[PDB]
Amino acid sequence: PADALPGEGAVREVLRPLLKQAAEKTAAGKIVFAEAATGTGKGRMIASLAAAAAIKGDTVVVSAPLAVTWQLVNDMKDIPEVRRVGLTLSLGRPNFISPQRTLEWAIDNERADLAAWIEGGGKPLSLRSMETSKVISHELCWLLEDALLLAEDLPADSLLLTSEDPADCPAQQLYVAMRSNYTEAGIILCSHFMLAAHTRMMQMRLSLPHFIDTLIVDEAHLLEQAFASVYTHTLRLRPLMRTIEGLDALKELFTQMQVATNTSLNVPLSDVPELIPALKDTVKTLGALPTKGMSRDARSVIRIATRAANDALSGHSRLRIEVTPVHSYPMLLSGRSNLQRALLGLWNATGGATLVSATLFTTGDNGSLTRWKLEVPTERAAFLPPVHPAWTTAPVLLHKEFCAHEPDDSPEWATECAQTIQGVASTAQGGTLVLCTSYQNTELLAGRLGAALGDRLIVQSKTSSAATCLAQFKAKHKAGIRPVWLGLGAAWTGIDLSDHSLPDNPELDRLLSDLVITRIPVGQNRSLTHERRTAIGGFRIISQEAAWHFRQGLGRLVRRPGVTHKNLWVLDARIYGGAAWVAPFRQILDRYKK
Amino acid sequence: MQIEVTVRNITPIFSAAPGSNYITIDGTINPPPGVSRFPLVRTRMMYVAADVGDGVIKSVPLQIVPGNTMRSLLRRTMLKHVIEPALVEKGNKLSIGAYATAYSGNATGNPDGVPSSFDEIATMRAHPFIGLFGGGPRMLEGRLMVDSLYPIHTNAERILGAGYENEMMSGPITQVVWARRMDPILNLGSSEDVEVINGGAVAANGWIQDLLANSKAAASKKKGRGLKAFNAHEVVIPGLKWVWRISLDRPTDAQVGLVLLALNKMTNERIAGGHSKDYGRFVIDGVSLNGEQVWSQSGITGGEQYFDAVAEAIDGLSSKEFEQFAQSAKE
Amino acid sequence: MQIEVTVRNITPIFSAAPGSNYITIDGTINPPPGVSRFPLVRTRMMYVAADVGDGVIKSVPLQIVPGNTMRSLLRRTMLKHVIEPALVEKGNKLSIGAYATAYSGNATGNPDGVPSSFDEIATMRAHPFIGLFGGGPRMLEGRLMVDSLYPIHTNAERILGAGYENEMMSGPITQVVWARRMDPILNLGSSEDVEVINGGAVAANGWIQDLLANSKAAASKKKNGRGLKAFNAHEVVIPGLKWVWRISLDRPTDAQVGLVLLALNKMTNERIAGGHSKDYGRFVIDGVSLNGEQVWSQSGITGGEQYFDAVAEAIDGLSSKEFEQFAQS
DNA sequence: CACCCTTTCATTATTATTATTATTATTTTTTTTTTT
DNA sequence: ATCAAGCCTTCCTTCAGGTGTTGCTCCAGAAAGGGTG
Repeated sequence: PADALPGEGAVREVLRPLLKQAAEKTAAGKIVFAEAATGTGKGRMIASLAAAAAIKGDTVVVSAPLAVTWQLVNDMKDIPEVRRVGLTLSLGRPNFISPQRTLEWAIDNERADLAAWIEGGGKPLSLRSMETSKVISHELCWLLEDALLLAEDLPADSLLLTSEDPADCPAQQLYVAMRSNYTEAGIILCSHFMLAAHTRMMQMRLSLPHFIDTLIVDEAHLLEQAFASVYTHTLRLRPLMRTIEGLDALKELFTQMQVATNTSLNVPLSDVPELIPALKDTVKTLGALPTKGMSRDARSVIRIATRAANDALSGHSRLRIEVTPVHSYPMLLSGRSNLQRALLGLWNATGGATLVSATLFTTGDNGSLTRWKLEVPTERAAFLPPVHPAWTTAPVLLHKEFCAHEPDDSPEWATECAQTIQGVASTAQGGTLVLCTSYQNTELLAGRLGAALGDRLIVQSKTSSAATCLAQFKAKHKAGIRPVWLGLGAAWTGIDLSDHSLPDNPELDRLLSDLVITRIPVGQNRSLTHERRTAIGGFRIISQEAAWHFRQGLGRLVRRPGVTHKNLWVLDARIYGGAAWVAPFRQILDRYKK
Repeated sequence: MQIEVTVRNITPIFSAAPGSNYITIDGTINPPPGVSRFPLVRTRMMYVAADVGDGVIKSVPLQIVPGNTMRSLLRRTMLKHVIEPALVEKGNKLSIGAYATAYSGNATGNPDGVPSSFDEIATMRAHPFIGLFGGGPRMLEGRLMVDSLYPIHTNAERILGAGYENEMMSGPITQVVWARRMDPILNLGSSEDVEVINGGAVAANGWIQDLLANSKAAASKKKGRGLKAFNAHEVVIPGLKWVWRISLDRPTDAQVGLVLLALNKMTNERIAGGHSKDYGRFVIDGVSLNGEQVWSQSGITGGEQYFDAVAEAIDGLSSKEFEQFAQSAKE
Repeated sequence: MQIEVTVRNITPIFSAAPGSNYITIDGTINPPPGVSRFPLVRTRMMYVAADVGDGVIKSVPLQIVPGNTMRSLLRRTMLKHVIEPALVEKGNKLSIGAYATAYSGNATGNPDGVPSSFDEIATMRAHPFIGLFGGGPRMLEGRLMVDSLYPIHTNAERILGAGYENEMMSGPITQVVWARRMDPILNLGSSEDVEVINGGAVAANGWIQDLLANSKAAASKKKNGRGLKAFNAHEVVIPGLKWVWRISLDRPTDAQVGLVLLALNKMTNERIAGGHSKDYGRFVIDGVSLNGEQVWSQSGITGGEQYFDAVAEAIDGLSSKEFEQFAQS
């Protein structure tokens, strides 16, 4: 490795040329579309790229999800170049805990360790907190995961730090003081959503530099969704209605929202039964209430509701109603389906950027879809050739057996698919995850497999999250019995099903022996921007995103090299029919054999 | 220079397709025979390999303007607005064969296969206009290379690589527009209306009797051509975004400057046809020079070296090069 | 050494075919005589034996570009993009036969059989460019083989026997594009339009009466100087179609593969099959598989650095004296 | 000298054509995240 | 606080047989001679 980049010695040999190409085109100012598999060690590459950009004198920003953040600061802790130029982490308000409210809760619920931790400054206790505090050289007090480690069942969102909290509390003081963290270091880690809040914060006119000389974004495919979350303002009616009790026009607003299975999807102002007089009355009745005597956690609810109402006031954003999983509560949303101005303002403030994710390219190096997700300028775009190693597909076991009934949410399909799932579970010598698309399909499978499989069945539903069933699946594999999982949603994309109780030996890794795809994941994204993009492009966008979700669901099997005897099953009957539109899901299927 | 220009047609585009096409009254193109059919003059269509569905790659019709057409249009704009103005403010003048060579490529048909001198080929390809349009009787290779006008459309996704996924249309893209052609003396109503016609009522009534006799002749033939002709023609719809790729294999800066000055005169020009119906008016909304966006609403505001090069080459323009271009070796 | 270049024609393909092909006003091709029929030069087409629809092979049309056109295009892209700049910087100039052997590969340097010594044969085949396109008087064997540009079509499906059933075209491949030249002395009409004419109004009117007399002479002839009006057709291959391109090097040197790779890098500014005015042959390279492994990037060829280094040393070592010794002696 | 240019010869004598055929219309219901 | 909680037939008719121009052009040969630098 002559003429080395900093930290390339800890980078895997397969991706060394992708590093060289990414560094060359990022130093040239282009926005690099880089695709690399999950077990290939992309964090080390981000570390090498940010280091090599940092020693040029560049203010380097690394945007990544918060779970990836600890690994990322660990891959860039000990190389000497970023030791010289410094590394800092940027956090918003929902990375901190409210000390007084959590004090009041710890006294109320008689939690001695939480109460003893907050009395004394709320010092960092988890290992990640103290080593990140050493790396940042800021004491990361009052963080959520230290509070959650002492009490996992704390009502987070009630104790989540708000903007209305007083200025004398140490948590808001620490957050406001650490808002200037980008001054004292050359590389700043943040979230996707922090970067998007920065971009809107540059659009409105501190959190991050006004110009980022080099920006590397890990887990790239979520970044666009981050913008779709920060430019969407939601009014929640029931917490407001409970807060005011502690107006009649908002009751009439709910009654008018009743009259308008698609309920006001992607419609800015074409339906106004009485929506805008009720909206103006809501704005004036919510903004003129006395701030004196209003509770310090209630004014946050008032402010977020008035911000949602004033986002719906402009008419520059769409409107969409949604309901909660818990009950049929009314939800009003003002999201935006055209994000070209915001993403263009992001890429104007970026000198050079690296597009990094496992899932960026549709076919080959075709990143035109993802360039059209995050509105990357084509003069600045560059779609580097991906890496797809053989060992991601070599341990995979492909079976020809499937369910001949197509999934149309029918009972006959659910009995036949349950019979095939019982066969897979019988031939399983370890954990099994079947991946259904819809809640209805999952409910039908559960009613057909619960009495058949006894304790072994795990169902994910409205009352069962993906993380709860994650810990449940790990608990059953710890107990020696072989669990079966009826997973959807986040079980498709973004779950680590590799054993961390077996770090050094991947040959005996047995958390997921069988992965089953019950249905091709068509129509699994219904965001406003993606529905607009579907309306522009047609079925090409839907089949493209379905292939992306299919490859993300297929990525759950292999997470590191060295595993063996991994079983893959697909039971959709369109896989084995002669239909042409399911043709892309052949060729990923063609990368396995026998 | 790889010039890419996007022009928004603000009226329909009618580059007529040769053929014998028909349409019923409802709007079905080329009906089965026996039904009452009216002649339809379709717009220019090319079949294009395109992505319908996913990997089901197919020849769909995409409605264009021919590259030969817009090439002729590019020649005429420069010739009308740059070349001949700068040729008649001085005393230079063109023979009729050399005007025919400057406009139609050649002064006549029947070209001489005797080739042309190497000093000659080099001097004509160094010319601002002749190197672009290398016609002549001894057939030059002109260095101007003009694309067909493509609508920024989902059927042209393979033609246009990236950067055009937004502002891109889909679906059906045309409209059949009908024309009546009403006989004028049927509209005649009074002695005041008829005074300009020689004889007045007698000539008008005589043409009426001619029309009814021709009607009996038509009824005899079914079971000399009048002025009632109700027909159709298919246009490309207005407001569509189109792309136009001018290509220049190693140009002189004056030559691409001539393209850019022509582009300056591109506004208030007609693309395809239908000159009576104002079809083919357009507005340029983009010009890119090696991919670099060089079009503002005022004008180019860029390509300055090519502009001063074509400026210096149009005061240096004279008729000697045109005349020795048009001179035939046999003639 | 096999290179598989898959390209996508941005503009149509028209490789003109011999023959006085005939077409009606509609799309009927070569009608029986006695009807109004029009001249037409179609694109190049051959009958290929395709195993389509059943177990037997049938002669189906398949419109492509000939491999001679493609070999010439590759030869000229190397010449203009690699041989021109590297040779020009050194200051070397080429003679009659040196240019004829480099650019045409023809024996016009001396039009008699050159007896070539084995040492000369070994070092000129070991030379990059003369290895690829030997010929002319020395009659040298070309290391480089160019297959013709085959479209990914049902008719070529057996030529592309494995790995090309996806993104594979079916049905009709060509379309008649009509072109009319017309008289521009018909398209005049203002006094400002005519002052630019030598002779002006009278000269234009004399052209008019000449065209009238020619029309009457032609009309009396039906029951040799022609005018300018000319309505004709040419059948073209539709754009957007993926074509394959097989480049086989028979035991090459490393500089030869580097030269082919630099040609494939810089080939984007050059065109296929002629049709220059209509700007036909515009294309973009989708992929390049070097012995089956994909090596093409959007910005050129990423990988094959030994090929790039070998051709870099070769084009630093490029001299016209090798071309002259290949030509004259 | 090599190269570069201009003009001689022949008299053939019908002329089938690929009759292939050419412009569309398919899904579908998630529940994230950790920002002001 | 409730009933009566719309009835019947209208449901197209001529005119529109489009016609003119375009209906291809070049070249694909090497001698041997004479006037040049």
